[PDB]
Amino acid sequence: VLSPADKTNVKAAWGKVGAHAGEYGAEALERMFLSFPTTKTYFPHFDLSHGSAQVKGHGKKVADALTNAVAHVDDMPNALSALSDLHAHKLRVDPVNFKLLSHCLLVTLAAHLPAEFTPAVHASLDKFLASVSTVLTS
Amino acid sequence: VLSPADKTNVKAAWGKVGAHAGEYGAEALERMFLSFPTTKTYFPHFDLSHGSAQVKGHGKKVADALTNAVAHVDDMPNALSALSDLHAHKLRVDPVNFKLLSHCLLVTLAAHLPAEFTPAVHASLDKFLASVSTVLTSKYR
Amino acid sequence: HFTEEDKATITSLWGKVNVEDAGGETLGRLLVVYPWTQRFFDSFGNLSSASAIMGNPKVKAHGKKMLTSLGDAIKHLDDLKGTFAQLSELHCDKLHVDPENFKLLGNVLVTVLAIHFGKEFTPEVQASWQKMVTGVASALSSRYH
Amino acid sequence: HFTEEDKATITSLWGKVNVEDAGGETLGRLLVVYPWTQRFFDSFGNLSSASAIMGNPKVKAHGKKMLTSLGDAIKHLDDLKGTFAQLSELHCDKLHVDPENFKLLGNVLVTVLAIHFGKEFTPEVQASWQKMVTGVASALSSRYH
Ligand code: HEM
Ligand code: HEM
Ligand code: HEM
Ligand code: HEM
Repeated sequence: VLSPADKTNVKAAWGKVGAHAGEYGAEALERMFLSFPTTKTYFPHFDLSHGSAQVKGHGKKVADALTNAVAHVDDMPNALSALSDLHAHKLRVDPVNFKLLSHCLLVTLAAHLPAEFTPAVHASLDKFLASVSTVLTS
Repeated sequence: VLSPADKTNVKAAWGKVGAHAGEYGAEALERMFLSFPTTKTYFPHFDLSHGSAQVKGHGKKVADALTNAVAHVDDMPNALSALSDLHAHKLRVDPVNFKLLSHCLLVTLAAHLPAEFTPAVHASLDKFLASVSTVLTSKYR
Repeated sequence: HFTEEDKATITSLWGKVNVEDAGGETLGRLLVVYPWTQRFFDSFGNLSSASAIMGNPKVKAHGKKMLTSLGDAIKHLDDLKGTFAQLSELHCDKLHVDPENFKLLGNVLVTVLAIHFGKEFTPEVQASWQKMVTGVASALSSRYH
Repeated sequence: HFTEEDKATITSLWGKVNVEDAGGETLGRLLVVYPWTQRFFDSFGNLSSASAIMGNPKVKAHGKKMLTSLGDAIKHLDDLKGTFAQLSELHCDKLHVDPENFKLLGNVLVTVLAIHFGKEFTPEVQASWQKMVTGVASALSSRYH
């Protein structure tokens, strides 16, 4: 469960992202595609080349869902209940690869908000991304 | 997080385990200790030899908890709540280890109930053990 | 680093295995128990259910081919990495198979061995096969480094 | 399989790294983010929160020790296995650290490099360092097998 300071940290951190959430979502995907090619096989009908507009578009969707999840940390299993059926039941995504995207998002955030990415915020963001992951798997 | 066919498979398979629940839990632990030696550090002052009365006693407690979880598949977070606090906060069991114990339980079941352990039942028992594991690590999360 | 005892156990048990039947059972159970692995076998046809999967003639043929190369590797347990070198390039560079999947397959094979051997698959015997799983997965994941 | 660019990127960035600061930061963040890892560091005193862990002198010292031995490997990237052979026996035989934890610590290190280098830590530069992390975790697991 997320503590009050966890929710506070997650919301604070996401506010410091400013207007770059879509941009950061796309970079996390691109990072995941370079460091972990196995994730590319989930996207058969995507152009995954560097600078791709499909990657750019999908990053905005991921960032949007994350923004949505931040808005409803209190009842997350419900806010993502829709996404949970798509990833788990339909796309059939390895519960293990959620960790790869989570790592890549944290790396992106670290690289862009060094001052904001304190240990406490890093722990809160990691628990947040893990809870999101478990929701999309369980 | 299960399904009607799943719940049915788990209950049927677990009910074939029968009078040997405790025994299978002790064998599952023993398989874990031997296959994955790092897991031994969680039990510093247990006798971990084969036929150990402490492991037998303990396999019985695991199996009881599993039996209770099977009796409440729909409300597992509620049923295993104190175990959750225990494993995460007190014993600080690495999440990785739950996967290892689960594999060892499946192996034990496979070895003792070959005819019962069809691919579909194997799929059901896996999702069930994954669910139990998820709950046991929820305090991390 | 296998021990000699592990090598004995692996070699002895493998000699009693029918590679054909264990191979199909193993690949079938992997696809049923871990449905995300079905993504790598888009070409295989009907994988819509356990029944269809376990009865799918391509799944059986493929499981046979997979476990046959495992048998060939069992002849040189000191050099799994060299044996699986070409297979590692295939699975990583061409198919982009996640290395974690290699362990899953080995773990499913372990349960299939448990089904076949019953109480002959003791905790001690299992410990040796788990080393085998780890060794195979590592030799196959080599081309990720 | 360290490519020419991998080696070049890893050597360049490691030159610019302040080992004491990255090391303490790295170990500290491991302890805060992944609380179970605190089981191996009971004697370091108060590890109850981000504030206690990050200001702990024993955590600082020890992470610096971790990170310097990693710096040894960067001089000899082709034989990571050799360099880490004795630390493997240590972490496996003596400390009983599960190998997955090696990958966790390496990923935390990658995030700490990201903090230090900012926009220099591109997706390509990160891919090289993920290789290093995977290689190191592999070398540390070697006495598990
Ligand atoms: C925090 C984690 C994640 C979030 C918030 C997330 C969110 C989303 C969103 C918003 C969509 C678009 C749904 C739509 O509008 O139709 C989507 C689709 C998809 N996602 Fe994710 N996702 C996550 C993790 C992952 C991971 C780790 C993978 C694979 C490694 C993945 C693979 C996919 C695929 C294959 C689609 C469908 C692509 C298509 O058909 O266009 N997702 N996800
Ligand atoms: C996988 C499902 C598991 C279940 C259902 C389970 C269940 C239990 C139960 C019922 C107890 C007794 C708790 C009590 O005193 O009321 C217990 C204790 C304990 N468990 Fe587990 N457990 C699981 C996984 C694990 C794993 C993976 C580990 C470590 C590898 C572990 C290590 C321990 C330890 C060290 C104790 C305390 C033993 C003692 O010192 O008395 N457990 N567990
Ligand atoms: C012990 C581990 C494994 C072994 C020994 C093994 C062995 C093999 C072999 C021998 C081939 C034959 C390729 C050829 O004939 O040219 C093959 C192909 C293939 N493997 Fe594996 N494999 C293993 C694990 C996996 C896993 C876990 C996956 C997960 C999806 C996988 C996916 C594939 C696919 C998709 C092919 C395509 C071959 C075709 O379509 O004809 N393999 N493997
Ligand atoms: C890149 C990964 C790692 C590296 C390079 C590394 C390196 C080192 C080094 C150089 C030492 C000093 C030992 C000596 O001088 O005798 C050490 C000790 C130690 N390591 Fe690590 N290590 C790694 C991963 C881990 C992880 C993930 C953990 C725990 C989860 C861990 C637990 C420990 C402990 C508890 C000690 C010292 C025990 C004591 O205080 O006596 N190591 N390690």
